[PDB]
Amino acid sequence: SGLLELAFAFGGLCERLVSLLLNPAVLSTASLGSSQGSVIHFSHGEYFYSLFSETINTELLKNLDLAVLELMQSSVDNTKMVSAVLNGMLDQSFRERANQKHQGLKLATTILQHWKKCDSWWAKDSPLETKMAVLALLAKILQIDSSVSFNTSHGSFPEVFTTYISLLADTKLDLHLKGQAVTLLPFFTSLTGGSLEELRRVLEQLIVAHFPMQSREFPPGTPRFNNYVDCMKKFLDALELSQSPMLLELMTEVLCREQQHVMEELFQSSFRRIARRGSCVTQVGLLESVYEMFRKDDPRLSFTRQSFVDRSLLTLLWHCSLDALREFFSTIVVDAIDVLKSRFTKLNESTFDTQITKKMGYYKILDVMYSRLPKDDVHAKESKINQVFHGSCITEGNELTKTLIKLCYDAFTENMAGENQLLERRRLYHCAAYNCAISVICCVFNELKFYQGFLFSEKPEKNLLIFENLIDLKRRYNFPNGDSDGPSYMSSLSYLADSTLSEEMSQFDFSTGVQSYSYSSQDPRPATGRFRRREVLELEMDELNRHECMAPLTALVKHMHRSLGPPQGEEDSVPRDLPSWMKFLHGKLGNPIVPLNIRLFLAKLVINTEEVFRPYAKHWLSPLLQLAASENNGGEGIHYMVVEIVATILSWTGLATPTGVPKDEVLANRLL
Amino acid sequence: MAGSGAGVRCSLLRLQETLSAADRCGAALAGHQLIRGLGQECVLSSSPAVLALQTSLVFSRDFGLLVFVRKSLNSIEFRECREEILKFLCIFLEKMGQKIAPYSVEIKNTCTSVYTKDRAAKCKIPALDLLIKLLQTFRSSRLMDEFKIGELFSKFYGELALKKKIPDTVLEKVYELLGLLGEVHPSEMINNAENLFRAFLGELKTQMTSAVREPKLPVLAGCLKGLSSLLCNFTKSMEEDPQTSREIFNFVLKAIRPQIDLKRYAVPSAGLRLFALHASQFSTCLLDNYVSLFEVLLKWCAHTNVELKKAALSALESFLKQVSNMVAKNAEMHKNKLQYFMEQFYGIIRNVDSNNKELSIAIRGYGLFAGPCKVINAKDVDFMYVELIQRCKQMFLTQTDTGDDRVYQMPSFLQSVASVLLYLDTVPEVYTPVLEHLVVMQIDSFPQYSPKMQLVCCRAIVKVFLALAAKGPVLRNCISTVVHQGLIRICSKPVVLPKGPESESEDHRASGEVRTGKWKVPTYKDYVDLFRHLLSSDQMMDSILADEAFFSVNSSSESLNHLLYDEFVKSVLKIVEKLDLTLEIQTVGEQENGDEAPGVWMIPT
Repeated sequence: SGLLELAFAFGGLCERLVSLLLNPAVLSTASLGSSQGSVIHFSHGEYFYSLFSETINTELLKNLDLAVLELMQSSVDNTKMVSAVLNGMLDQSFRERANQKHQGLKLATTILQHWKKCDSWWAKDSPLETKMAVLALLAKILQIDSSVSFNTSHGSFPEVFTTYISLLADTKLDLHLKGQAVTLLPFFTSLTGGSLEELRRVLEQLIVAHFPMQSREFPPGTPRFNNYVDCMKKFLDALELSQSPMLLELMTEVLCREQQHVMEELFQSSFRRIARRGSCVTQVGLLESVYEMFRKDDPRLSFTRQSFVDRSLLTLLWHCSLDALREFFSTIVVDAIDVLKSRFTKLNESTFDTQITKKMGYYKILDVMYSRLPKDDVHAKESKINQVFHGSCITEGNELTKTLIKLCYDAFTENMAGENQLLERRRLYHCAAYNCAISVICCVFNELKFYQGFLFSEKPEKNLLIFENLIDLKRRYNFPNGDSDGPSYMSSLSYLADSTLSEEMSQFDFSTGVQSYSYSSQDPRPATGRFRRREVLELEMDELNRHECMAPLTALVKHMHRSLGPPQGEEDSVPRDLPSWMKFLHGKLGNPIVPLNIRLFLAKLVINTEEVFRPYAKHWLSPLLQLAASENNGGEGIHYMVVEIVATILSWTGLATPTGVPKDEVLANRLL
Repeated sequence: MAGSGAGVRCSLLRLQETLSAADRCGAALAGHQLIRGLGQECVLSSSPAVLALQTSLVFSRDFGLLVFVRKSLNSIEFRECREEILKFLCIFLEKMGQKIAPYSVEIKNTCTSVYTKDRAAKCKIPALDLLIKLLQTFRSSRLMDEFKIGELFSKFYGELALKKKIPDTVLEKVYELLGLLGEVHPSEMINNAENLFRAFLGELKTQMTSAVREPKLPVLAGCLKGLSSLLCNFTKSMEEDPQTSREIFNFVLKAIRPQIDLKRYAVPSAGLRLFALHASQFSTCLLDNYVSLFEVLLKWCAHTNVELKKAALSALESFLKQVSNMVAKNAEMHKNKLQYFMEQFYGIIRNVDSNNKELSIAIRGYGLFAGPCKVINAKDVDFMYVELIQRCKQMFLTQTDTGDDRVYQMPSFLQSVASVLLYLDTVPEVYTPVLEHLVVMQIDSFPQYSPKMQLVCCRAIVKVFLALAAKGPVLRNCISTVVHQGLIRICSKPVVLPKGPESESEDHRASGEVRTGKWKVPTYKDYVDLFRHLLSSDQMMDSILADEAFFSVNSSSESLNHLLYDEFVKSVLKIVEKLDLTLEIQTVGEQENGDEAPGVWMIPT
C-alpha cells in the first residue's frame, strides 16, 4: 500500500490505474486447498482492487472527474468491474462523512451527469441481475446525495425519473426489488404534477397487482403473507419519511377497504407519527387531502366513507398541531354548518345513508376541534373563526356555537315513530351529535347546562339506544398478535454519535444494500405513551362500556363534579332533593316502566366513577337496588352487573343505611 | 418438601404391615389408595438431591416394594394392585435414570417373577412396558451384563408355541419385547437369530395373510417395530440377500399404503420408522418404484398428526438421501429419475403459494441433487442458486416476523445453499452481500437453539466457510468480512452485570401484555461454544467428508483452523484500533469567571 501511494504521488497516472483495473486477463491457479483438482480462474482487476481497495479509492476520489469519465466510458463491456469500482468509491465517500464532506455529493453529481452511459444497463430485455445492480447503485447515489442536489429540474431529473419509473413498471421484478424501489420512493416525492402523476398511476397499478382486496386471504405463516406485510411496512415507512399527501391517500384507500385490517395498528401508528412530526403547511395539506377524499361524490359505499373519518382523519386530527387545527377549522366552518342544517331526501336509499354518514362525520370532526381547541377562538372577542356570512368582523358574541348546539339539540329531539328505513345509522347519528354537543358544551360556558328532555315525544335516551339488542352479560367480564413490528434496527441504521460499532453495522447495511435487523429483548416496543392513553376504565369487553355515548357522557359527568356547581365542603348537601340533571337521571332510572336498556345504561353510568354518585346518597341507593332485585335484568344468575351494583351499594354503608323506610327494606330482603 | 422421606417410609411400613391378619387386605381397597398416594408423592417430588434418600428407601428391605411384590406370588385373585406398582415404577424409572446397577438386577428379577404365573391380562402389558423401559436405561452395556438373555429368549419362544388366544394388546408388546432383545451386547443372539427371524417373518406373513382374513392391526405394528429393532443391530443387507429382504421391504411398502381408516395409526407409523432407519438397506427397491414411493411419502408429510409428521419427514429425508447418493454415484445412465425429481422441486419452489414444510423439503432436494444436475448441464446450478438465494432473502432477511420458528430452519437452508455454492463454476457477484448477511445472521442467532441444533448450526457455518474459501481470493475476503461483522455484533451485546444474578428461575418475569417468545438476551459467554467449534473443525471436517462425496481428501482444504484463527486475530485488532476509549470529565465546565465557587471547579485531586 505504501509503494502504491508513492507511485500515485509521483505523478498523475490515474488513467493507467483505471486501465489496469478495467483489463481482461485471467490468472489461472490450482484448487484453493482441495476443491476439485482442476484450475481456478479469477480476474486480475478484481483481485488487485480487492487487495488494495482503499488506496485506489482514495486516488480515484482525488481525480474524480477523469476517473468517473473513463469508468463510464468503458461501462459497456466491463459491467462487473465498473459496478465494483463505483460501489467501492461510494462506500469510501460514505465513510469519513463527518470530516470529508461534499466529496460524496460531488461524486454523486458527477455520476448522475453521465446516466446516458448507463442507459443501456436498465433498459428492457436486459439481464435481471444488471437491473438489480442499477437499482443498488441508484439507491447508493440517492442516500449519499441526502436529497440536497437531486430534485425536480436542474438536476438531470428526467433521466433518473425515467429509470425509476421503468424499474417500477417492470413485471419481471420480484416483490423485494419493488420493496427496495418503495424504500427509494421518498426521494422522488417532490412532484409538481403534470407528467409526474405517472408515479401515482404506476403506484396504483402496483397496489392493484400485488395487494389482495381482503387482508385475510393469506393465512399466517405463509410466505405470501410475510411478503405482503413487508411491502406494506415499506410503504408505511416511505410515507413516514415522505409526508406525501398522495401516499396517505393511497394507504387510506387500501386501509378502508375492510372494517378490520390485520395491520391496523401499524397504520394508526404511522398516521399519528406523521401527524406529530412535520410543519404547519404539511399538516394542513394532509388534512385537506383527507377532507377532500371524504367530501367527494363517488360511487363508494357508506362504511368506506365512515372509515375515511373514523380511522384516518380522527387520528390525524387528534395528533395535529394547534395552529393547523385552527386553520383547518376556519377552512371547514362554512360547508359543515350548511351540511348539518341541510334538508333530507328520504327518497332513494343510496342517497339516505351517504347524507347520514356525511352529517355524522362532520359532527365527529367538529367534536374533535371543539375538544382540542381553547375557548379563545370558538367563542371570544378576537375570534379568528368568522362563521357569519356577512363577516367584516362585525358584532360580537357567538353566532356559531348557538347554531351548532341548536342543530345538535334538534338531532337529539327526533321522533322516529313510524319511520323505519335505517335505524342503526341514525342511532350513531344521534350519539355522534350528543358527543359533539358535549365537546362543544365542555369549554364554552359554565353553570347549569341546557334543559334535558322537555318531553313533547322527543327524548334523547330513546334515540341514543337500540331498545332491541339484548346485552349478553355473562357471569364475569371474560370471553369477548397479528404480525407485530418484528425485529428492529437497534445499534444500526445510523451512527448517532453514540457507538462506533453501531456505525460499522450501519455501514455494513449501506455497503451490502440490505438492512440488518437483530433480535429485540421484548416483542412489544412501546416507544412512548402513544395509543396507551389520550392527552381506570380497564374493561372493554362489556357492551355497555363499549357504547358510543357512554365514554363521552361519563367524562361530562366527571366534568360536572369538578369546578362546577356548588362550592366544595358542603356537609349534608340537600338530603331531600336532587339537582336538575341528577333528578332527571333519577326519574329515568327510578321509573320501572322505562325499557331495560336505559336503566342498565344509567346504572352502569352510576357504577363508573361512583365518586360523583356517592354525594346525594341514600337517594341513589334505591334505584340501583330495584334494578339489582328484579326479575328483568341483564341476565340469569349473579352476573357481573349485579356484582358491581352490589359491591357499590354495600361499599356505601355507614354513610347511607337502607333501613327505616319500609319500601326499600322489602326489596333488600328480596335481594338477599 | 423435607418430610417426604419420613412420610414415604411410614407409607412403606404401612404397606408392609398391610398383608397380615386377614388375607383379604381390604379387597381392592386399603392398598390401592396407598399406592396411588405414594405414586403421587413420588411424581410430585422436588429438583435437588433430597430425592436420594427416598429413592434409597424405595429400593430397600422388607419395608419396600420389591419384597412386597415378591411376597405377592400367592395372590390368587387377591391384591389386584401390582399393575399400579409396575406403572409407578416405570413412570419413576422414566422420571429418574437408575443411579446404580445393583437395583436394576433386582428390578428385572422382580418383573421376571411377575411374568411367572401371570393370570389373564391387565398386568402382562405393564410388565412388558416396564421391561421395555428398563432395557433402555443403560444404553452402554457397562451395567446389566450378567446376560440372562438365553433364558428370556427360551421363555419367549415357548410362548410362541401356543399362538391360539393370546390377547392382541399383549401380543404386540410381546413381539416388541422380542425385537428389543437385539442391540443389547455383541456375541449374543447369533445362533438362534436365523430361526427367530424365520418365525418372525412367517408370523408377519400370516398376520397380513394377503387375503380378506382378519389383519390384526395392533399385532402388525408391533411386528414392524420388532423388525426395525432387529434390523437396527444386525445388518441383513439385501445386496447379499436377493429373496428374503425384498419381501421384508415389500411388507413395509404395503404398510406405508394409506387408507381412509386411521385405526389410531401405529401400523402406518412403524413402517415409516423402519424405512427411515433402514432406507440404506433397500437399494434399488426404492429406485424401482420411486414415483409411487415419493408421492406416498409426500402424502404422509402432508397430514395433521405430529409423531406421524416427524416419521414422514424422517422417512422422506432418508429416501431423498439414498436416491441422491445413488444418482450422484451413477449420474450418467440415471437421467429420467433426476429429471422427475428436479421437475417436482422446480414446480414446488416456483409455486409462490407454498408452505414452510414443502419449501423445506424442496430446499433439501435442491441441496442433495446438485452434482448430477451439474454433470447433466452446467447452467442448471446457476438457476438453483439464484432461486435459493432469493427464497432465503425473502424468508430470513425480512422485518415482518408475523410469528413462527423462522430460525430453526436456517441451518437446514444454509447447508443446502452451501452445496450449490460448491457446485458452481462462477458465482453471481450481486448475491454475495445476501450470502454474507445470511451467514452473519446465522452466527448472531446461535443462542436460540438446543445443543444438537447448535451443532447443526456450526456444521452449516463450517460447510459455508469451506464453500466460500474453495472459490477464490475475493470470497476469502468475504469470509473475513463475515467474521468481523459477527464479532462486532457479539461485542455490541449488553455487558454481563458484575453483580450476582440471584437465584436462577426466581419467577417468570413481569408477564405483561402477552409477554411470550422466550427470546433470551445473549451475552458474550453465549457465543463461546460457536467459536471453539469454529477453531476446532476437524470432527466436522471428517463428518462432512463422510456425508457428501466431493474432492476434499487433502489436508490443505482441511486447514480452516488457521484461516479462522487469523480472521479472529485480525478482527480483534481491527475492533481494538477502531474503538474510541478516551475519557474526560463532565461534572465541571469551561468559561469560568467570577461565578459561584462550587460552579467553578472541584477541590483539587
